[PDB]
Amino acid sequence: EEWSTVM
Amino acid sequence: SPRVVRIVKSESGYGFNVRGQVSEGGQLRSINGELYAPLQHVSAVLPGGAADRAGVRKGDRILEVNGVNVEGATHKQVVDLIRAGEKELILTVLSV
Repeated sequence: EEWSTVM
Repeated sequence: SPRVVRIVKSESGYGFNVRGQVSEGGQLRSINGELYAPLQHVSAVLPGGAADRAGVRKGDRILEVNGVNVEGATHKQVVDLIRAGEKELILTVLSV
C-alpha cells in the first residue's frame, strides 16, 4: 500500500 | 552518493510529489547497491519549481527530512516532516 502526496 | 538539498517554497509549494509505503519498516531493498529499509521517493518534479531548481529528480530516494533519518519510515512521517518548516525544507536524497 503506497500513497502519493503533492508537496 | 547521498547528497543534501535545500528548497524554499515558491508560489507553487515545493514542486515535487513524494510516494511510498504507508507502513513502517519492511523488506530490505538495495539502492545503487547499498542496503536500506524501504525508502519514500520523489515520484514527480514540477518543471521550474523549487525542487527542480535545487536539482531534485524523479526517482530520488529520501534518506533524511529536516535532519531526521527516514529510512523505513511511514509515508505520514515523511509528509509531516516535509511540512515541519513554514517555508524551508532540507532533504538528504539519493539519485538512481
